[PDB]
Amino acid sequence: MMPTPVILLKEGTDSSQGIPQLVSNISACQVIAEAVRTTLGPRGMDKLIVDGRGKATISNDGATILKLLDVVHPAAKTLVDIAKSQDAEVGDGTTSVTLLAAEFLKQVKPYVEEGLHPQIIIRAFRTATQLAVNKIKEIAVTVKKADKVEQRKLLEKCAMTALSSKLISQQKAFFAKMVVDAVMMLDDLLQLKMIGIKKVQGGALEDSQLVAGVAFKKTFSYAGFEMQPKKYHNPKIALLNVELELKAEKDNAEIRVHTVEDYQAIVDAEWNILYDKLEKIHHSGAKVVLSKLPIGDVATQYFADRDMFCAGRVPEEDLKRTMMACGGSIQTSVNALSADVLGRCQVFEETQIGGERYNFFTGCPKAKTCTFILRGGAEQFMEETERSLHDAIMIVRRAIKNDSVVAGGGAIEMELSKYLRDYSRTIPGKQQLLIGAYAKALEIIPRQLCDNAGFDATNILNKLRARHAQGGTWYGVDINNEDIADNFEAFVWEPAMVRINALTAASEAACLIVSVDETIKNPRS
Amino acid sequence: ASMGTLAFDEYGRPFLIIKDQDRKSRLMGLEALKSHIMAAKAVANTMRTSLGPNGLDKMMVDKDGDVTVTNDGATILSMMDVDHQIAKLMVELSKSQDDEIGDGTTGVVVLAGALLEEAEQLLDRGIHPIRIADGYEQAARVAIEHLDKISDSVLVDIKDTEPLIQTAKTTLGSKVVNSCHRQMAEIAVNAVLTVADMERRDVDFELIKVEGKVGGRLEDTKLIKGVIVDKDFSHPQMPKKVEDAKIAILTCPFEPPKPKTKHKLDVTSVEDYKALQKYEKEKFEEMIQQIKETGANLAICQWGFDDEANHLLLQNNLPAVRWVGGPEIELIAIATGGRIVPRFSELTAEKLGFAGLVQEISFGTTKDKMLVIEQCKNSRAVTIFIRGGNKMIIEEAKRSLHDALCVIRNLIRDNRVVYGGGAAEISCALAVSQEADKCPTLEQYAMRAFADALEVIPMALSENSGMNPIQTMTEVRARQVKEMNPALGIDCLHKGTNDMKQQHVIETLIGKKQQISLATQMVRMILKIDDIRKPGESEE
Amino acid sequence: LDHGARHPDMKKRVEDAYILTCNVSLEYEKTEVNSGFFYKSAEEREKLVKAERKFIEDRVKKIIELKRKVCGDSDKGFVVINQKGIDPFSLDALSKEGIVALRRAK
Amino acid sequence: KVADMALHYANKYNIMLVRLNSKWDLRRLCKTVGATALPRLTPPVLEEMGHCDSVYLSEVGDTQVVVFKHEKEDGAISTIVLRGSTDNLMDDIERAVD
Amino acid sequence: NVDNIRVCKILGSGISSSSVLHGMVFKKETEGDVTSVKDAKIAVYSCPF
Ligand SMILES: Nc1ncnc2c1ncn2[C@@H]1O[C@H](COP(=O)(O)OP(=O)(O)O)[C@@H](O)[C@H]1O
Ligand SMILES: Nc1ncnc2c1ncn2[C@@H]1O[C@H](COP(=O)(O)OP(=O)(O)O)[C@@H](O)[C@H]1O
Ligand SMILES: [Mg+2]
Ligand SMILES: [Mg+2]
Repeated sequence: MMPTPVILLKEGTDSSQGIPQLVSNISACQVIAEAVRTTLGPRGMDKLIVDGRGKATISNDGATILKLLDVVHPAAKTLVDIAKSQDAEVGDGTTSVTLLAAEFLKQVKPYVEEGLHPQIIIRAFRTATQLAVNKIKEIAVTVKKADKVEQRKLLEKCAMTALSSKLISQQKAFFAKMVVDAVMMLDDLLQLKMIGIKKVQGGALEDSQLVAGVAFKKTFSYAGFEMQPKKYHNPKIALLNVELELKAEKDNAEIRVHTVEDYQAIVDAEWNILYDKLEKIHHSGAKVVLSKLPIGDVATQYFADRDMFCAGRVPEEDLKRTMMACGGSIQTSVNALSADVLGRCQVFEETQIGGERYNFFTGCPKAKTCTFILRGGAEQFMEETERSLHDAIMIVRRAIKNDSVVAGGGAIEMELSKYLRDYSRTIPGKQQLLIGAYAKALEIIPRQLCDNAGFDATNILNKLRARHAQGGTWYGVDINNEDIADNFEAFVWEPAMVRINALTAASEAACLIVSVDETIKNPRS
Repeated sequence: ASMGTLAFDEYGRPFLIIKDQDRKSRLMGLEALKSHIMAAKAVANTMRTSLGPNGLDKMMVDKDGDVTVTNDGATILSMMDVDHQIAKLMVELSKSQDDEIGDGTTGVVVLAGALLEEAEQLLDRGIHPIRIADGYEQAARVAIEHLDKISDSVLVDIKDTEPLIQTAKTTLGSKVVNSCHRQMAEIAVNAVLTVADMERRDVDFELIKVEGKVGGRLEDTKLIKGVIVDKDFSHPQMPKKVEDAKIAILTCPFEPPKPKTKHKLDVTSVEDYKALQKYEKEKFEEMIQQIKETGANLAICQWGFDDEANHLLLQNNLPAVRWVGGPEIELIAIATGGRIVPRFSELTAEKLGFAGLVQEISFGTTKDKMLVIEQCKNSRAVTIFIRGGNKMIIEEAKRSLHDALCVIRNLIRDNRVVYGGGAAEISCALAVSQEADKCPTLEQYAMRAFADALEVIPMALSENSGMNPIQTMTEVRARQVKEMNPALGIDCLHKGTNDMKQQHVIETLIGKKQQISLATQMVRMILKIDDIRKPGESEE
Repeated sequence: LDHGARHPDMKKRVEDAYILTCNVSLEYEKTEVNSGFFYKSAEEREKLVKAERKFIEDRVKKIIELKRKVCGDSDKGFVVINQKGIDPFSLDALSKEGIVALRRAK
Repeated sequence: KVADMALHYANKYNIMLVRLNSKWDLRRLCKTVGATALPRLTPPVLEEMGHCDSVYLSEVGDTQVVVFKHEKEDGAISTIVLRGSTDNLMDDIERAVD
Repeated sequence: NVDNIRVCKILGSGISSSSVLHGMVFKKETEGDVTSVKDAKIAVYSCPF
């Protein structure tokens, strides 16, 4: 390198080019995949990451772990991005994507080292991915009976499979039934904001409950609140967006009087405005009053005198859930409080839940929303329970969209690898090596399951390969029985779209990583 | 064994993946589990000395030097300045036990430590930690079922409260208030029973006011079926005692009205000034007259008042109290049976609260005056007034009485009880051991480890009382097996008998169930963590 | 000119054009002596809002009347180059009459 | 912005509300729909009223989107919805589209 | 006009799932309760509502 009097780029620019650059990219991808390797399958383990603030997070979810690691390697960030994509589109399988992509790169690393043109590898990946996705769509098992009990069983099995990798796997049947009921209660869009999740410290996991209605925490009651009754057997709920307080009429409103009786009239007029609002609310027939805006102490005492319930500063999401469950409308004005705009629930009650007070709206028959109340011994315990429930909810929603399932435990990927190897045996031979490498890389998931559970991976892989070659589609890893078993009759079911998206994203990430030849880093500003 | 990986590429080019990867750290595999188990063992061994009647307290100092001598496990763990994440998990477990139950905050930590020690031994023998967690969960289910089997029911009726007194006494035995043991237990039981929705519903804790004032003696602590107020009468010449007071609760300051909206009253002539002055005077006179018209004897205000109103109240034989806080206003209204009136125009006779006696109390040579409102007809709110020789025993008595109130609340929620002193733990260990015999071999080790971890509580109790742990626990277990009696425990107080039913050592069943459940779940979560990624920065 | 019409509905090309070079501010302006508005009802507020733009609308209407008097057909057109700003209301009013206007000229 | 009372009375009359924050998007919507951006709350006259075959709220992936959709294969403005697994990949596809 | 073609990037499903829409797509949410119209009559206001 001859030092030119005037340099081309800025001083401090770092450039890496050639085969070593791509080899380093592959190595970094395997480094990232190692950080989430052991969080796979029922015998997976959780990871603990402490940020700069010292607040640790404990998670089994691959996407969460990858997000918490502050990856700065440009090629390694592709794995994090595809994990995020898998989480967004599917919600489950955020670990399999990273393992599959890294395994593809590892399998093609020896061919890169010997100067193979990366376009050939990219073409082979595209062909193999298309064939695998077509095979998944072809062999996926679906039932064209539209039986309600069969659909319930399918969803429960899918939720159990999605849940059988987390700390709540011991209560997986309980939580799966809860999640299936919650997803059924949603009407048509399966909006996540219609499934509230409340975490209350203290209590066993089995103490968690699903309320067919809405529940939210008590919100800074004023004086005179304890004088209000706390149980109603057929209340009508007035959902409001109104500030029931004594206040200025407007921010820019100014009152100019020049006589004492005018002063008294103005004071009485403010009081009469507040009492007019309260009287309209009372004569609307409602017994429970909820407001997004604050409700003052005067209104609280007024409602206490009428044996009514008030709760101000209710969060907007909780008001939306209450409106969906009870069937009213959030009124910003109280001038027309008719019967059609008032919510109605069978029972309203405030109860003690683990050192906190919660308002319960139960008995809603037309409820299109639900609330989870999760109990646990720690903040991170309940957070990870929420993450597991989110995985299950996304799985059940996608299965509602289409009831196509493939047996889990690596059975589907062993079948795909067998099919891809059979295809690759019948091509000229330059693409044969790469497609065979793709098929071999497809074996990572069962191998990782066997490694995490403490098996001998090689023997189980040989048995799986022989079983698939000799006939048998849904034979996967049996963790408890130390052997292999038909994972379809074992009800290890996952939606086909999970594996479809996993393969697509992993292939795209591998192709993008391989397609790069030079990395240039400008000096930081 | 830190920072993760370091290769700098096979070709010598820089290999940077994680930001600040040269300053971070990570622990993997069985080594991280061993470190976590060591941390939990340290925390549990520190906590285990404060278990039982013979348990000792911990003197805790905060950042600013404030000293809190306490025996409450949750409080101790909350005031510890720990840095290990597993220690924080143990603190969270104790706080969760405090929230759900309020009693047994020290048993959960000891049980979790014992469970993790047995898990360490099993891991050294070469078992997957998930298998250990599954065995622990199965044994916990068996133990919970056995606890349900061997429980007993008690009456939660007001006419006969002896079982409630015994349960509160058992709760308070380990605290410093055991000198006034029966008095404290009785006042706690009465407080809980007074403020409670009888039909098995919740016990509302903002209806119990707990205040402590220095001086006097712990025996002077009493239950007031009313409200104690830190305020006093506004005028120095007002009478210090009112009999058969008809309270008038008001939330309007005894001042001329003021509109909330931005307002300007224009004075344009001398006649306007005269009218304004007369209006102010008439406002004061008419508010006093409206208060007096209802026949009230005592007027309680929240926002205070000014000199003219004060002297008019004194002149009209109306004792008054000002600047009473909102919660105290609500408590007074609830106890006296009156309603809260927002302005004098709405004040009527039917909204007046009735108090048999309102008095001002002096506290020695301190200038401090506090107001007693009691002798209400059907007071639905109660207050506990605690005295002591120093503020520290006052705080300890506060938390001990809170424990007793929580225990009686648990009894109200569920009246099934089991007998303490380690009898329940010994019976659960026996049931787990019997179950493990019929169970297949692989998880038999985990179930036996769970039983051994359960046996720590009788061992800790016997060691704290000076007896030999292993000898006493083995003798009690053999006696329990020989004759069917799950009530035999550790004679901590040396009363001559091992039968805790005769000794009246009573525990809430849901408390023990919550202890076992929370310990099992926390131990499972700790066992499932096999990787730590700390920043390792050690910032200033 | 290095600026164009600021309203999307303005014609992009006028064949025969009358050029009106003006230095008159067609945007809203504030009273020099701290005017301030006082009203006691929403209807009064709406009336005051509608009546506060009469000064600008008068000059806009003068321009409109001149255009309608000069070119009664659609063959010709007006281009108004103003050295001062033109608020969106005046731009809309002029565009409704098929007049292209430019503001903030040098 | 949308006032609370305005949102109330719009909900009462079953009127869909969309709040386009950027004026470029407002202009593009006016072009693709055929409406005129009214500077006041006056009711739109017949010519100024915009028309579209279907407007609805939908979720693509995990993003909430509002879709102004024409059934006819024609219009002033057409949009391309690019899916992908990485942001960089979609940026590259967008450059190719450009 | 080049600017009449709009590109909306939504993550998740691979580029093979891309499609063209005769209209516009905004990554936003509705303010009110109505979320679907079949015979839209859009009225556009440049002023606050
Ligand atoms: N009961 C089971 N037996 C065997 N394998 C299972 C079982 N449940 C799940 N698996 C497998 O574990 C793999 C990982 O699933 P999981 O860890 O829950 O989420 P992710 O796919 O994000 O890692 C899946 O591919 C699935 O096939
Ligand atoms: N009089 C007693 N005799 C024997 N054991 C007792 C007695 N009182 C309490 N214990 C035991 O001491 C243990 C610890 O109780 P304590 O220290 O009061 O609260 P915590 O359960 O939070 O440690 C309980 O499990 C109980 O069985
Ligand atoms: Mg999963
Ligand atoms: Mg205790």
